[PDB]
Amino acid sequence: PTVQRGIIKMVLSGCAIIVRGQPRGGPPPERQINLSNIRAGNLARRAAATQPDAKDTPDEPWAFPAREFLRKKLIGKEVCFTIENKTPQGREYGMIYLGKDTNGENIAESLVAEGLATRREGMRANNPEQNRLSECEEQAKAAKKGMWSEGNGSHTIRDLKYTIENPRHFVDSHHQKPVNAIIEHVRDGSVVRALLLPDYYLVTVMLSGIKCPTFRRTPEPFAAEAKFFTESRLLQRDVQIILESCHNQNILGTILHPNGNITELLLKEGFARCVDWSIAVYTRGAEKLRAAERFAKERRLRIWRDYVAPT
Amino acid sequence: SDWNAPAEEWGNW
Ligand SMILES: [Cs+]
Repeated sequence: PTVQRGIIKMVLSGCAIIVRGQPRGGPPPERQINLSNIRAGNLARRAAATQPDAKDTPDEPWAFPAREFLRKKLIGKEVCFTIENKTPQGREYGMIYLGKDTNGENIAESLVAEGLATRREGMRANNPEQNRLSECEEQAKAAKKGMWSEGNGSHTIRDLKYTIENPRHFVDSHHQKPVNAIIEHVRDGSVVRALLLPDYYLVTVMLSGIKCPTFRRTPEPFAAEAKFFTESRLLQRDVQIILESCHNQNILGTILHPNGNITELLLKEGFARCVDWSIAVYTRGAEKLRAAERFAKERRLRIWRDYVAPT
Repeated sequence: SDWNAPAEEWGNW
């Protein structure tokens, strides 16, 4: 029952949670925490290339609303947690609380209270904690919330699309109007995996006009840092994306967020440089990208540490 | 200091 602190990095399938500490040196420590005493639906999965005979399974009913529930409430927030059990194969199980003390909002209870997760069948008698999950579950069944609603719940299953029929047409049809999206993954600083709304397109988006240090089978200078810079700001965040262009299945675009433009930020931090092959498709003024990059180069920041000024 | 976590939180709310 040791309360430890942390910061929500992302929400996983079955409502599992990855928690991190803050940068004290290099990469911040990560912790996958499964929620004890409850069972949430499984998200859609795409078969790994490692297992070629396996195939893509879809969403379980109310699995995606369950993920979205926690994503809206937990992402970027400070939480406290206690580990209840740790299986010999390394998997940790525990309780997650919103706040700084263990009497804050219990995440597991919040899920069950809204019919987004059910109680695990216990053979023994309920502890104090398992009893309230029962109350939350009955209140949810009475109110007919989520999985306790009338019907399949099949409308909560996304028609996930991992490819696009014609990328050029799909991008041009939006006429550079911002698209509601969720940043699901961060490959490196300037390339992300986005879930496009409202038809649930899972696409690869590269930032227009710039390029961050990348990995190739291995990391380049400031690659892991730049990835974290983008991750710590946009991972599983609600954003708007301007579909500016495309090369094959990869979509060139710009990510919009109330806290700022990640493209300008990356440049100003020296985590990225301007590239001329794609700078023409940047619709938010390419001259500002030049200024952001020039700002960093003058101060020899990160990738410009070994920059030699002309003389 | 090249591991820059944001001061202000970038939340969905
Ligand atoms: Cs039902």
